[PDB]
Amino acid sequence: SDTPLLDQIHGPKDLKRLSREQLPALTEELRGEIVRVCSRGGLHLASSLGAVDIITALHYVLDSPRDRILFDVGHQAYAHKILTGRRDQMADIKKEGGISGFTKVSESEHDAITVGHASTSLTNALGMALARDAQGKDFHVAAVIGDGSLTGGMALAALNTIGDMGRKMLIVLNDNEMSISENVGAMNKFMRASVNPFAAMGVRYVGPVDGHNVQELVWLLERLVDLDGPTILHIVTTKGKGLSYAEADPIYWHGPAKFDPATGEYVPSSAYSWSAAFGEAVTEWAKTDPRTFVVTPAMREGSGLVEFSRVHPHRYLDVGIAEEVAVTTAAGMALQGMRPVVAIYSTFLQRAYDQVLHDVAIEHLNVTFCIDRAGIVGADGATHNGVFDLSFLRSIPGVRIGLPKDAAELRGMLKYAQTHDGPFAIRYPRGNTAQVPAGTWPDLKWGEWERLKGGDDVVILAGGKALDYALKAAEDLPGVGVVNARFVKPLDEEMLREVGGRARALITVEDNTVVGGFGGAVLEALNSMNLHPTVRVLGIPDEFQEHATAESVHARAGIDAPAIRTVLAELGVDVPIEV
Amino acid sequence: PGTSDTPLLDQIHGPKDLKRLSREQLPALTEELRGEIVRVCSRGGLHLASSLGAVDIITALHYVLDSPRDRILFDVGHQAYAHKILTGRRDQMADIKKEGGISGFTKVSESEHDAITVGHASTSLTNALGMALARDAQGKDFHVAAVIGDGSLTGGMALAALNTIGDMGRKMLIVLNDNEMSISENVGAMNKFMSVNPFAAMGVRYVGPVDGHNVQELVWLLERLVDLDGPTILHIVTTKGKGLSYAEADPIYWHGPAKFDPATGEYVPSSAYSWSAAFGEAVTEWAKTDPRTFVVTPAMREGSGLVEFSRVHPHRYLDVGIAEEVAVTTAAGMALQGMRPVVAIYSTFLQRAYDQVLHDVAIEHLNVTFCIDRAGIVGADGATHNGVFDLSFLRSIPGVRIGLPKDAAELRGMLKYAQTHDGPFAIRYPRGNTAQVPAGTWPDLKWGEWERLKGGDDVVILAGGKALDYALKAAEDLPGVGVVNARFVKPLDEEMLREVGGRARALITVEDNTVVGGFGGAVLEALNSMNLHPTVRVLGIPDEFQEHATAESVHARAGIDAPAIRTVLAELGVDVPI
Ligand SMILES: Cc1ncc(C[n+]2csc(CCOP(=O)(O)OP(=O)(O)O)c2C)c(N)n1
Ligand SMILES: Cc1ncc(C[n+]2csc(CCOP(=O)(O)OP(=O)(O)O)c2C)c(N)n1
Ligand SMILES: [Mg+2]
Ligand SMILES: [Mg+2]
Repeated sequence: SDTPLLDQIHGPKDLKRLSREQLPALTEELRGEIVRVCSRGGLHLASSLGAVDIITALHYVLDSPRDRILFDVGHQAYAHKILTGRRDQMADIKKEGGISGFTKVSESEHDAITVGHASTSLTNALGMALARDAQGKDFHVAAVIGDGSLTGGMALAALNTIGDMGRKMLIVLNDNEMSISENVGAMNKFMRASVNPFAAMGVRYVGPVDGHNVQELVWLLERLVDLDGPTILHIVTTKGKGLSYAEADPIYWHGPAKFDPATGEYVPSSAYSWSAAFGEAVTEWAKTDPRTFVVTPAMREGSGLVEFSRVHPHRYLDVGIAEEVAVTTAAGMALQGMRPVVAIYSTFLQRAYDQVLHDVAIEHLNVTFCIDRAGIVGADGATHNGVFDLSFLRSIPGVRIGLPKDAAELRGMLKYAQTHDGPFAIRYPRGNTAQVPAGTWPDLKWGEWERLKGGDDVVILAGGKALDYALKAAEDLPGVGVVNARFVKPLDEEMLREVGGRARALITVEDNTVVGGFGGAVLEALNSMNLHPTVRVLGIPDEFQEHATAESVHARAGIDAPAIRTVLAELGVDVPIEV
Repeated sequence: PGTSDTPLLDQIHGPKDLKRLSREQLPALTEELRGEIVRVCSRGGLHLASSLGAVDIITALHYVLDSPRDRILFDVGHQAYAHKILTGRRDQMADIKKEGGISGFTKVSESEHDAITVGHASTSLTNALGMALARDAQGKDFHVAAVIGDGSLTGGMALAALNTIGDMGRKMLIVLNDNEMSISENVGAMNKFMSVNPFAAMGVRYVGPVDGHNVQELVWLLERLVDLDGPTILHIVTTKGKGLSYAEADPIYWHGPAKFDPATGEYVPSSAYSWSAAFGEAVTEWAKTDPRTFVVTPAMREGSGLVEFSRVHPHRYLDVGIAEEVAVTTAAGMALQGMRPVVAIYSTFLQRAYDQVLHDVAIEHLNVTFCIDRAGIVGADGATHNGVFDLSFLRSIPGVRIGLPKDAAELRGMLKYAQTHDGPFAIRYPRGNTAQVPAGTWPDLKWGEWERLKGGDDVVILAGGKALDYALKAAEDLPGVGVVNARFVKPLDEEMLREVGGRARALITVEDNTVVGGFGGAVLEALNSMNLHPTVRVLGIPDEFQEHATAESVHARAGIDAPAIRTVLAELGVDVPI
């Protein structure tokens, strides 16, 4: 029946009924299935394909859930779900109401940690190891960490604590030489005679061994697992193993775009997108500005920096999954007269809060942040919704914050930010925007925002994604004015004083948490101006958001067009119900 | 006239004057500097032992290189007193950390000789890489040298940095200042370990370990190392407190020693009962009847008041080094396993773990409790240490609760709740003291309920923790003015806030936090969504880093102290005696 072995496994107990010599076949069955799961659309094919054999060996040897198997990032864990009672739900992975794309504690007893951000497996594994010992229990603790994740400060510091404590712990290093856009770093410790790249951490080191030989992998685990103290099993795997398209092109196949398993041919997006626009703009800027230096923390592809990396190799830098290192390395360059631009997703910028505050903001350094995936990002769910931005940057003295309405306005903010003292942050969503001509570089007074639709009475203030919704909401409402509130640090105070002084009510809309964001900046402003209009604050509630499309999350959170219209109606505006 | 005992320093106004000395005279400068720092520090709360410890390499560094052209970077900066004495600031060591004076750590706008502004650890390597890359980009050849101590190296931000530094392969000298002390004894793996190179796996040259107090022999090395291609780790071994017998004998206390006389080594015993202690006492007592409690600290056992606890409960204490990120996510891991970990951390260093708190602890609403010391303005340490953002950045995290205990009984109350209810909880408290309290004090409180502390609607002041002291004083002989212990920032006391904003002429909020996105901001959001529009005055620390002064000073000029609230009260039309 194409999957004879898998058909009889509903969990790891069913798995432990197969002989070792049956496991390679199960291994093929699992690859078949993972390919079918993903041929759907945007999911993690290659990382999971590469990890099948180790996940099989682990679940064969250890008995979860008494034993705890911890996954770093969790994107490489599809076989794990398939072997733990979730085979049917893979159909809806990352879909609203379905299971999560990563391991989630809520979801299953077998999911040890809720992960999505990288490099948290080892600190968590240590936490469990310590808790175990205090309790007087004993049960295995295995962490699966990829070579890319090993690059993070968090992984590297953790080992050093792990080695000090010297507890019973299995750490499997899943080594691909691939991150997304292929690993960097004086390879973290692998890539070194041949002995122990970790000796200085006082951790036992085994391998490298062949990470696709499931039988050899069982044998090893069985012997490694009752050893005293911490161990690194270093396994070498091929990203996208068992699909020649994925194998040959490990970067595209990390997140393929709907394909036919039989051919290797995929649906090509010809979309534009903020990422590409930022791409074009910096690639163009650095052509005339020798001081511009782009740094990404492991996200060349995700941020539209491929052409940038090819057109200015001498002004590009990939610091690995090390956001802390991105930000303060930019801080260094800025101190030496450069104009560094840190390209970073909103959730990942969270990892560098202190680096922004202490290393950049104190001395008002010249670092421009271009922040991608700002607001809800959708399918990745709680771990990735870049929904805190406008709160946490806002609190930091001297850090400027703007939201471009479009590519032209992005460019302007970029030009400006690159051309004036201090840090500037510019946030934009996952989503598309229109291409503008080469050499489009408008001047804008930073902090000034613009009227877009006439109307006092009720005035909507929003920027970026929220501004679409605002402009859609007001389409046929003559009373209702809209303002492109495109700066959040500086608010446009002259404008807000004037609008808040002579309007019945105001609405603020933000693709950000409601708490301490744009809504709050306005309230604080109005309060210092001793002004008291009716204000309705729409954004994401103070609570995390499961995976869902950005459009439902917004619909349910009350910031999409229909919702703004409902709020407008509560306010007294005549809103049609429409044919 | 020249009646000094420091003939060499008397003639050195910067690195250019120092290179006039022969290399044989260096040991003599080495010793003048030593005496100079002991005299400077006998004042009070300064960084004696670390600075003495690094006297010899700082001398050798300025002798070999030449700032400003070459770039000498210092990690943390608490060890760089010699650097300040050798760079035209010898005379203002008298006022270091004082308002209006030079800063305790390296500071960029303070001297062209200060390559980075520092206060938080582990940031040196990464700025050094940045400077190196820019220099290279610009087509220049000046030296970049960083000084990092061994505790500092414990930090993920240095460890990752080495990883990127080894990858780029650029001219750079990194001196490892290894005295196997942090503030406490340094914590290990890497400390345990130290004809093989410990950094082999990161493509960085390794020289040493070498004697770090031989100034003669450190110049020799530097002269040969500094023109090599690629990055170099120079490993030196020093003695924290070198030069001062009793500092050597006890490098934990002499790290930041009280007023002392150099001749004996006798110091003023600071017999205050601080918050740190009130914490320590409370956790020690609590862990005794609760085996699920586990206290984690990121290198701050002594500062967080955990010395006794680490001795009484060795099996429920953990010191993860200068790595806040690990402190928090180790705690997540613990709580995931039915334990009840307590992360003891200064507000300012909690910033290093914002993402860990959010993603590793908040997403699954985990049983981690944060006792946050140094909440608010810490004073003399200035901008890099004032913990004035925490009410803002925690508030934004779904499910993270925040209390400010009026006092030590209330600390115990909050600690009791957090430890016996689900989800995360953060308790923040100042530098300073409260009255001791009897053993077994464990009040029951309802999390999120404020207490009224003074009668009178009309103007109501809302303050918690340290602001509360000011609020209460301000209000003294003013019968219209009521004070609420707003002992909870998240959640707020919804009902009592609606009651008070519904009835009072005006409200004042006060907070030892930035004014942006904090308690005030939270109050304003609540009133908004309750559709209540009273006059509110929001008092706090302005959206502006605060240079070194005394808390009293910073609070004076920010307008959160008593006379300042009294002024606000007059402005709202309260009758306030002149
Ligand atoms: C803190 C953080 N920054 C960036 C990312 C983006 N990211 C998601 S998966 C991935 C690659 C992880 O590399 P590796 O551990 O080698 O995974 P593998 O391709 O080997 O399966 C990255 C960089 C992330 N998940 N977390
Ligand atoms: C993020 C952070 N956490 C904690 C501190 C507190 N701290 C200041 S100095 C120091 C010890 C520094 O150790 P090391 O580099 O070995 O310097 P040494 O005392 O040996 O001179 C610590 C932990 C800090 N500066 N930054
Ligand atoms: Mg990999
Ligand atoms: Mg040291």
